[PDB]
Amino acid sequence: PLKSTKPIARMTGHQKLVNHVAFSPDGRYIVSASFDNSIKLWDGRDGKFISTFRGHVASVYQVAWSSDCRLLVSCSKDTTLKVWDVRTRKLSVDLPGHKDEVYTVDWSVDGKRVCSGGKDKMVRLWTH
RNA sequence: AAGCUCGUAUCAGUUUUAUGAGGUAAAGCGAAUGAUUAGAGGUUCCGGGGUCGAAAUGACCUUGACCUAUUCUCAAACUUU
Repeated sequence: PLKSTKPIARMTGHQKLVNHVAFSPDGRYIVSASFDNSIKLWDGRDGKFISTFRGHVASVYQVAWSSDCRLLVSCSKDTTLKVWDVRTRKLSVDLPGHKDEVYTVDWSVDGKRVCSGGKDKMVRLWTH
């Protein structure tokens, strides 16, 4: 917006709705959570399509990036949280535990913990 | 309208006894019908067509069907039961 009204690019490719989009803290890359059972990676500057993170069986509600800017955590309908190493684009860790859907995810400023909450109503905090 | 043959002689707009018959409710498309959905990324002697080497399995694209990786799981009135 500062540079211009024209959009840099339009990013198409998702099968279903984009519920949430997030730039990394450095702003280099974007991971976006989509309903299509994938969270998609895009180059933040140009808007080009890097790849799909398949692994989710169901809609992905939100994404939140780590303070360290290496990873993104998502919470999905499939009732798991997935931390993905974005750089490698490989699934770093799958963290099951919720009985029901996980609506919200957040990654702490210090980087130490990830918090989650959702349909199950219980908070689960995850640590290194 | 016009006849024949008989007698304790034909039953019931109201009440109890639930044995048969049926194709309206449910389900499926994994051998029957339909609105069996919507995309991207590859591989080319020789699946089928051009340009450029007199040539030799010298090399490089585009335009249609697949595979791998996803989504929906097909309206109650099509049929049978």
